[PDB]
Amino acid sequence: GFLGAAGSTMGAASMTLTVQARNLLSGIVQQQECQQHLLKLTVWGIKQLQARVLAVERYLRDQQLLGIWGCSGKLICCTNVPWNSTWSNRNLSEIWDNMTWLQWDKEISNYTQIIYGLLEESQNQQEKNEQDLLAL
Amino acid sequence: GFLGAAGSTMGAASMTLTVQARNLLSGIVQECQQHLLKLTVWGIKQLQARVLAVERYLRDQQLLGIWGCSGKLICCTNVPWNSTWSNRNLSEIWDNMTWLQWDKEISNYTQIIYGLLEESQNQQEKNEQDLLAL
Amino acid sequence: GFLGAAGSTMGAASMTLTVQARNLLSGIVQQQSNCQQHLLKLTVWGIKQLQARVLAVERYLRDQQLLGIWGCSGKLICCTNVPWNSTWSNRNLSEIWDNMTWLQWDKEISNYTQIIYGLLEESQNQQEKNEQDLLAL
Amino acid sequence: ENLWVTVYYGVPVWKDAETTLFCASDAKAYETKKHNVWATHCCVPTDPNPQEIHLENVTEEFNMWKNNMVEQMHTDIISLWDQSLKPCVKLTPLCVTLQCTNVTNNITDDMRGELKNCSFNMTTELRDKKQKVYSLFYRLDVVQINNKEYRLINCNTSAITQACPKVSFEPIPIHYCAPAGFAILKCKDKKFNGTGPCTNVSTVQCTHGIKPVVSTQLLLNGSLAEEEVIIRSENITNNAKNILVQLNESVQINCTRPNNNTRKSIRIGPGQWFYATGDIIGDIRQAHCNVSKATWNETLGKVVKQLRKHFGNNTIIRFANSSGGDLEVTTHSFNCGGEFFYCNTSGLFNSTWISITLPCRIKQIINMWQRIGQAMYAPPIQGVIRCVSNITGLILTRDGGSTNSTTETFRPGGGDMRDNWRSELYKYKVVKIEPLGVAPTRCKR
Amino acid sequence: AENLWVTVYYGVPVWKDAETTLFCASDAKAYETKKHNVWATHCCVPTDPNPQEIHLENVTEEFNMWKNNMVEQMHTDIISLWDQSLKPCVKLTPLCVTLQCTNVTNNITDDMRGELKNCSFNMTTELRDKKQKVYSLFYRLDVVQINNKEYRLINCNTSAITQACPKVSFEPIPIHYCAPAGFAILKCKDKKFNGTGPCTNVSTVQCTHGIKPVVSTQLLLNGSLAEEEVIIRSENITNNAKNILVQLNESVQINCTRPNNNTRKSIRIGPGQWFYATGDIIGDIRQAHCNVSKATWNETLGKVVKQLRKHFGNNTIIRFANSSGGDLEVTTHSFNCGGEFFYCNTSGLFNSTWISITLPCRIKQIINMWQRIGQAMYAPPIQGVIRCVSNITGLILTRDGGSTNSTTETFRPGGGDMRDNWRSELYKYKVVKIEPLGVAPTRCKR
Amino acid sequence: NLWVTVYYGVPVWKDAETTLFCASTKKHNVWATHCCVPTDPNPQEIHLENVTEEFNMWKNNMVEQMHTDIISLWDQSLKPCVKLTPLCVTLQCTNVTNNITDRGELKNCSFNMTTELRDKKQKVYSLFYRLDVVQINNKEYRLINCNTSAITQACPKVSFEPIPIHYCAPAGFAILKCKDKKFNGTGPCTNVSTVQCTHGIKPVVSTQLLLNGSLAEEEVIIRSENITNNAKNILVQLNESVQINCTRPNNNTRKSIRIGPGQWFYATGDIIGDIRQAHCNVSKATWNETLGKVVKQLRKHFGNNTIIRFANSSGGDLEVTTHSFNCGGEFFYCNTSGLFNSTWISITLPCRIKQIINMWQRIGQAMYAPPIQGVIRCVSNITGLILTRDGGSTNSTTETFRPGGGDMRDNWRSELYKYKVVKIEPLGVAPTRCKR
Ligand SMILES: *[C@@H]1O[C@H](CO)[C@@H](O[C@@H]2O[C@H](CO)[C@@H](O[C@@H]3O[C@H](CO[C@H]4O[C@H](CO)[C@@H](O)[C@H](O)[C@@H]4O)[C@@H](O)[C@H](O[C@H]4O[C@H](CO)[C@@H](O)[C@H](O)[C@@H]4O[C@H]4O[C@H](CO)[C@@H](O)[C@H](O)[C@@H]4O)[C@@H]3O)[C@H](O)[C@H]2NC(C)=O)[C@H](O)[C@H]1NC(C)=O
Ligand SMILES: *[C@@H]1O[C@H](CO)[C@@H](O[C@@H]2O[C@H](CO)[C@@H](O[C@@H]3O[C@H](CO[C@H]4O[C@H](CO)[C@@H](O)[C@H](O)[C@@H]4O)[C@@H](O)[C@H](O[C@H]4O[C@H](CO)[C@@H](O)[C@H](O)[C@@H]4O[C@H]4O[C@H](CO)[C@@H](O)[C@H](O)[C@@H]4O)[C@@H]3O)[C@H](O)[C@H]2NC(C)=O)[C@H](O)[C@H]1NC(C)=O
Ligand SMILES: *[C@@H]1O[C@H](CO)[C@@H](O[C@@H]2O[C@H](CO)[C@@H](O)[C@H](O)[C@H]2NC(C)=O)[C@H](O)[C@H]1NC(C)=O
Ligand SMILES: *[C@@H]1O[C@H](CO)[C@@H](O[C@@H]2O[C@H](CO)[C@@H](O)[C@H](O)[C@H]2NC(C)=O)[C@H](O)[C@H]1NC(C)=O
Ligand SMILES: *[C@@H]1O[C@H](CO)[C@@H](O[C@@H]2O[C@H](CO)[C@@H](O)[C@H](O)[C@H]2NC(C)=O)[C@H](O)[C@H]1NC(C)=O
Ligand SMILES: *[C@@H]1O[C@H](CO)[C@@H](O)[C@H](O)[C@H]1NC(C)=O
Ligand SMILES: *[C@@H]1O[C@H](CO)[C@@H](O)[C@H](O)[C@H]1NC(C)=O
Ligand SMILES: *[C@@H]1O[C@H](CO)[C@@H](O)[C@H](O)[C@H]1NC(C)=O
Ligand SMILES: *[C@@H]1O[C@H](CO)[C@@H](O)[C@H](O)[C@H]1NC(C)=O
Ligand SMILES: *[C@@H]1O[C@H](CO)[C@@H](O)[C@H](O)[C@H]1NC(C)=O
Ligand SMILES: *[C@@H]1O[C@H](CO)[C@@H](O)[C@H](O)[C@H]1NC(C)=O
Repeated sequence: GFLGAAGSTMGAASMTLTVQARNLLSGIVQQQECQQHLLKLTVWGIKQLQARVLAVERYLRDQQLLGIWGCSGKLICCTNVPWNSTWSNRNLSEIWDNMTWLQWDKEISNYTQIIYGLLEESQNQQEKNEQDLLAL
Repeated sequence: GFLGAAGSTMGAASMTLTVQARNLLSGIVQECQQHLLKLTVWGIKQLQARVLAVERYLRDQQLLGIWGCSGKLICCTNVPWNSTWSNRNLSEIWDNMTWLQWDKEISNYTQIIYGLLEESQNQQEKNEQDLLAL
Repeated sequence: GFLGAAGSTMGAASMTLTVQARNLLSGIVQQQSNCQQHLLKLTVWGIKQLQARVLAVERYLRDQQLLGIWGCSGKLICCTNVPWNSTWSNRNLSEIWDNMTWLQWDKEISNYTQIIYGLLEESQNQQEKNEQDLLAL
Repeated sequence: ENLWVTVYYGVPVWKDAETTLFCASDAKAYETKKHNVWATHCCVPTDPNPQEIHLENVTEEFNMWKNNMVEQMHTDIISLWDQSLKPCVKLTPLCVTLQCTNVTNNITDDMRGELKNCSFNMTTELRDKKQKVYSLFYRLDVVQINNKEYRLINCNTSAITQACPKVSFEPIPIHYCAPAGFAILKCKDKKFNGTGPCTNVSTVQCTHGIKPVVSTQLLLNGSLAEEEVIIRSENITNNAKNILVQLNESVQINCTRPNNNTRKSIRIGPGQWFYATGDIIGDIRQAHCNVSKATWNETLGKVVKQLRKHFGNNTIIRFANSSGGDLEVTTHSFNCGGEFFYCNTSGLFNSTWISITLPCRIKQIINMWQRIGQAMYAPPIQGVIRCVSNITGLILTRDGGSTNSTTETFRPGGGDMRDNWRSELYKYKVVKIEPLGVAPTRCKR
Repeated sequence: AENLWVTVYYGVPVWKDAETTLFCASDAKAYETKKHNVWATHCCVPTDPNPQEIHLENVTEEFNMWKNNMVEQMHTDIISLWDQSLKPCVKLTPLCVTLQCTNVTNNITDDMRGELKNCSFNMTTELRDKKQKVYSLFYRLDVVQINNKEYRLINCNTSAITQACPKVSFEPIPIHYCAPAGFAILKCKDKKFNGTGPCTNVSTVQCTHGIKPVVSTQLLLNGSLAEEEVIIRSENITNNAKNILVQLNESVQINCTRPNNNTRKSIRIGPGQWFYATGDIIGDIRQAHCNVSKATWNETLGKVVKQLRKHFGNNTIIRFANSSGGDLEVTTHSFNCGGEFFYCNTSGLFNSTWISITLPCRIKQIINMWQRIGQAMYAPPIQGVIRCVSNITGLILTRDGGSTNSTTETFRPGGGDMRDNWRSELYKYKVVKIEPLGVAPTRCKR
Repeated sequence: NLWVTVYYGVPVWKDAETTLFCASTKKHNVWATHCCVPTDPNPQEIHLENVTEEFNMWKNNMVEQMHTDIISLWDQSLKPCVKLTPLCVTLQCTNVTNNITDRGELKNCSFNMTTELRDKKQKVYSLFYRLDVVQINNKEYRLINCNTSAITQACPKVSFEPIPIHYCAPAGFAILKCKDKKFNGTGPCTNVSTVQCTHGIKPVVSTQLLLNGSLAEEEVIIRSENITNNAKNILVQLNESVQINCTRPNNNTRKSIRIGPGQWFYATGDIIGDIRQAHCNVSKATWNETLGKVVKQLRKHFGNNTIIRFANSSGGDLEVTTHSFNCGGEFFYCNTSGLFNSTWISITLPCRIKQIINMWQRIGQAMYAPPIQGVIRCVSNITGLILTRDGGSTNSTTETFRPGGGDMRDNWRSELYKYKVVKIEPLGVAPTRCKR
């Protein structure tokens, strides 16, 4: 039931986050004769390595962002960045019980970079302030 | 002494977790170099070997992340033992047994346990999200 | 502005740590224009670029693992319980965070780096064990 | 002011993407005989139970005319094909002056001039020795120099290689499978148009098995959809686009080469052999295909009934045969039994709306229409051959510049290989999974 | 919970059987000098000057040399390197012509009569419109008669032949196989390990001992020597369809020679394409041969039989016999010395029934190196004379199971499958993978 | 008292060797084709204030990569084209004596070559330059490389006209650029700007005189690894370009001869009109001034009262004794003795044309440059010189310099001298006032 959602509301879909997360890496190692034959296809072999290397790079890119924003190790992360009514002028019942994530993304795709920049800035300030308070 | 703890009891062997943890990324540090680029087949086989080593490393880190143990070599959970997985007392598990023996003893329950750890962590995050709302 | 802080005070440069960290893993920002299927024919260049990409990933992961082992995962400015040994740099704190940059500073430390890493690893091992027993009460 | 950004990872969303898919097989193709191009390439079996996931409420937009999976399949097939010839014998030594006659003996009049009996001086395994040998050739591959002296058709243009005598090109069904991080969505709408939204979407790991069958004009051994004949095209209105017609019932076509061939092997170098066509045993008769008129007339009537929806219920619809050009375009190019047929289909498109024997030519030196500059020589097959195939679709084009709107003319056409795959891959789309997203919630650190 | 929860550990010292890609490591000093050695230029990872070994206390590990995937790895790597060594050099297709020849009769001893042929032929030059007449000597095993004086090279009907590169050495140099991170090699140290079953002295290494990729049949040369006694290893012993690999605890020295003083000539056959021909022999023409000390060999078989009897019975008669029929590559002691190929007759070593030996040798220049069929290599001649000194470290024997009874067992030389030459060195090693995660019960809870 | 703090993202680097990549209507241009990954058109240079760094152009591995990549690309471009093995036959030659502006430079050779059929031949003829034709044993000739190597035909679509290329660092690496004025390739400098890619560098191939490079800011700069050691080359970069106008005045035509199935050979056809000498015109006044400037700067390193003499080249093949020049698609070998014949205290240089080129990337393989129809005119900038000292003399009164070079790496070193590759090492440790 990998994409068992996307036909459910945003709220309901929060119950499948682990399933989606585990599609990468586990789905790669899992790939596990003539597999030796295929090593004679130089172009083919290079293309397959490029695909695997790229999948790893994509995975790590996203993990680094969670690191930067202070959400490392979590599937659900609360932050200190407030929501702007201009990004989306909708209420909680309105989106959580009606939109399906695919729709949501389409409606707020214009603010993606803005939001990410804000998340980084809040984390930068928080980390420094905590270290300064630790030192008496 | 990379596998030096292999004959140690499970308890004693807990003191070498960093010895084994470091192997995956330190070992990969491993005229020449340029000559071998001509051996197209070795080029591909060695890249496949290195790429896979990375993929396996990350797969395991992802699981520790999912279970809520990121950054720890040893982590506690809220998932209990069923006593069917292993009907033994601690004095005959941590002592008088090695990790190799233990892994064989409970290998049939590996997937069950992992599934339980995942569900428990998901519930725990869900209850931090609502708590922070009060 | 990737190395912009190279000429700055060590304590001032602490404000660009996410700039340098982010560009170690530039991501998939480099684009592929259409050719490309052409470049795959240059077997040797194909292999050399894969080697370059794999290495960059491995270097990244090795550094992250060390922060993991030392208990600084997810942090850029993490402190620990290993005391500073004055032989490593016989100057006061005020002579470190200012009047010098990060270049220069690493030359002051030199070969003491290996010692520090060993100390950090053992300390974390003990900290985890102590927490494991506290949770038993 | 109380809503905050919450970051989620593992969000079930996706975006359109272009990636590299890998091929997979049923295992059995390699487990049993191998020695064929697709069994050898597709080394990874599919899962025995590649269960799809139905997506409740999901509506997605598909466009078969921009489908990257088609473009990849085209490229992969050509590459595979070339790599299957790479290790075999070059036939350069045959590009000599030949001494040819008309065969004459036991020929039905329809076959006069089709075969030629040619003698030539070819090398032996030793550099300093030659042998005089002879073989039969089909007329189509032999071109007159300057009345007995002939050259092979490829000598002034291309290199020629011999197809490997032990390698089959049988269209064993293969499956395309997504890499992790990607998914293949498929449209289950029985009447899907080829473009636009589809409201019945499932997610799969691998596509259905697709037989990589090569043909032109008439599409063989594909899907019949389920309920009705569907006419789909990129434009419809613009006559320049090919119209792909999918039938809801197959038409069985019976093809044969009646002449009992033999084969001789000529040594041409150390470790190398040339496969030559030997004398025909028994009578010489013309190759042909049979279409039952009983089904063909009804089948076209159904096509017309649906075709009218775009042209008018009082419009005259005329079918006509092909225009000029190479046989790969003007005739039904057909690869079967290991030999290459070029069948004359004009007997199938000769009607106006408001058994049929198609004679066939045989060719051995093939400029596989993937490209020009490399010719393949197909070794002859001994005995006789018979093929029974399912016609599952047609490729038709329209005549632009028509005198008036009263009459439209449809002819067999196209032939570009992409349309032979586009017709099976039309229902699949590749997307990339994007686990990050944000939404407002009421929680703060 | 009965006060127990699942604690997750990472870095747990547990391993499982695995198959992975290994890499080729080297001494890196002998290798700087040996710039043209096939296994030197292609085996670049330097080994640790001080290799480590960790003894594992209280570990019992099951080994099986007959299912050891390191053997397949070594086999395929050797074949690949072999192919890549010949790939860049001249194809000798132009030499596959009718030859005209008679026998070399000058200064021939009786043993060499009919062994060498003097052949002339019409060959190309750097200009396509010119020809040259040249001549060279051939061994009778490389040349086949065309059906009185006309001959062709033996490979002329089955495969084009590639000349071995004149500067490339095929001298075995020790090779170390090393595991990638995440993997480990477990080495069995037990004395008298017979190839299968549990081993109680197990240590972990990163790299194997250096193994010389020596290629030979019947008699295994320059391998590891057993420490305590003769060890007889076989997958089954009882099954007469399998080989028996016998490892000696004492080496037997064998001295081989090719006494004829050869010369060489370089003939241009095309645009920078040179062929190396064998020229006239200087001095007398004599047969190549090998010397095995008689007493040492007789005592050595004595020791082998004493151990062999343990599986066949104290009152069973044990007889040795020579090889059966088949190609020279499988019936004689083939080996590569100095770059030339010897096919020595070992029947003088296996002729006894129990309750200095000179072996004549043949030389062949066209080598169907058994990596496969359908390819061939031409070995350029070596100028001067050669002398080979080598150690017999083990035997490959089979049982004559055709039809027999309890009275007697017969053993005769066999082999020919090169993988057995590597099983004999790799039998002590196993590849395993490391699996750092695991769980265990404990009193501790979040 | 103070505690250990571990930092990540520290802006500190170390010298390193890594692989760089080449980023770059001309669909058949080699540089355009195999280096096609454009970067942002606006490189972002970062000035590093208070940063001093050490450069050494003689140990710069960026040079080795440029050298290796060029060879590799060169070989790949010729990989798919027709071999000319069938032309290595005895040739029957005459002396091409019509309309020679007086001789013997060209030969008109007839030969027997095959047609597309294995059993048929054709008699064809073509012109060759004398430099590529060697006498057998007075009418019979061979091509010069028949006894050494296979000759392949250059692909007659493909252009090698240089397109500036840029070498770019992979992530985790950075390129440091030294902008100090009068930087002489070695030692510390203080501008040190940080770039993602180098400036565009044209991979121009030449010997003795360097063409189309940068101009040393505002002064003539003399660079050498040792100066004292006469076995080393001296690279001189000029502050002004010297213009040189080159031509190949003969109006050529071209024949295309079927050489095998699907294959064609390009032969030089008859010359239309007079047959004349190829040559280059160096402005004479500019050249005189240019040497005077070089001498002033060169002299300060040998003695303020010593005398400097220029002399022409010594022994070796044309590749090193003449000015090797690749332009318009043809290979010119210009006689530079007229440029280096003076003692301190339009110049027409005749040029030879060669078609079979042992491009000095290596020995053992050769390229045949097909002829170009019409006439060729080239205009280029002399930006630097490669000189050697005529050592072994003890008479310190006068130093003598001669043109040298031939080692292609020196032509790259002269552009890449200001760049260094370093790796970034983000972890570091420093003391603080707190503990977790
Ligand atoms: C649309 O879909 C249909 C149905 O799949 C397809 O038609 C079938 O095509 C295949 C391939 O051309 C035909 O298979 C061949 O059949 C002949 C005839 O065998 C008869 O007798 C045997 C007796 O045991 C029966 O089992 C069999 O069913 C038939 O009644 C076989 O001789 C062929 O064997 C050769 O090829 C095999 C490939 O794997 C080899 O393994 C085998 O050893 C044979 O090769 C060797 O011998 C040959 C001499 O015979 C020699 O020429 C070769 O070089 C080599 O040495 C093969 O099994 C099948 O019968 C067709 N089915 C029908 C109903 O006609 C259409 O082709 C497809 N349409 C399109 C356009 O693709
Ligand atoms: C240092 O840097 C300088 C520049 O700063 C560089 O000089 C320039 O070099 C390029 C390349 O050699 C020169 O470009 C060529 O110019 C000629 C001249 O044609 C003039 O006259 C025609 C009249 O019809 C005009 O149309 C034209 O615009 C010019 O005014 C062109 O003829 C060349 O094009 C031919 O070759 C191309 C190759 O790809 C073909 O694609 C093109 O179709 C042309 O080919 C046809 O004609 C050929 C004969 O001319 C014939 O053989 C072919 O078969 C075919 O029929 C090309 O554009 C540029 O002019 C130079 N600049 C100056 C001022 O001279 C130096 O070379 C550089 N230094 C070094 C060492 O490299
Ligand atoms: C293998 O088993 C033996 C016996 O149980 C272990 O030996 C004891 O180890 C303890 C360690 O604290 C010593 O104090 C005892 O004196 C040892 N006993 C004897 C008889 O030597 C041994 O440690 C086990 N191996 C491993 C790796 O744990
Ligand atoms: C092409 O080949 C012919 C045939 O060998 C050459 O003509 C011969 O030339 C020799 C002298 O070298 C005469 O003795 C023969 O009698 C000639 N033979 C014939 C049939 O005429 C011819 O010269 C060659 N042409 C070229 C350009 O190389
Ligand atoms: C220009 O190059 C010269 C070397 O040719 C550098 O001079 C060296 O300077 C170092 C120390 O400053 C001395 O130890 C060497 O002996 C010098 N060599 C010579 C030949 O004099 C010079 O430093 C470079 N330019 C600058 C500004 O440093
Ligand atoms: C078929 O060929 C034979 C000779 O092989 C001949 O006798 C017979 O008449 C021929 N049949 C026909 C119809 O031509
Ligand atoms: C089917 O394709 C035609 C192409 O002309 C288009 O006009 C029509 O709207 C499409 N129909 C549907 C249901 O998408
Ligand atoms: C058969 O053909 C006739 C025209 O000759 C046509 O009127 C009739 O409808 C066709 N039959 C079917 C079933 O379409
Ligand atoms: C020469 O050798 C051939 C083949 O070995 C042999 O038959 C013939 O008798 C020999 N002639 C002699 C030995 O004089
Ligand atoms: C020389 O010039 C004349 C014109 O007077 C011309 O006819 C002849 O062909 C020329 N010869 C050459 C091009 O050498
Ligand atoms: C032809 O050229 C040769 C070589 O330069 C020369 O010796 C000879 O005199 C010339 N003959 C004529 C008539 O030009």
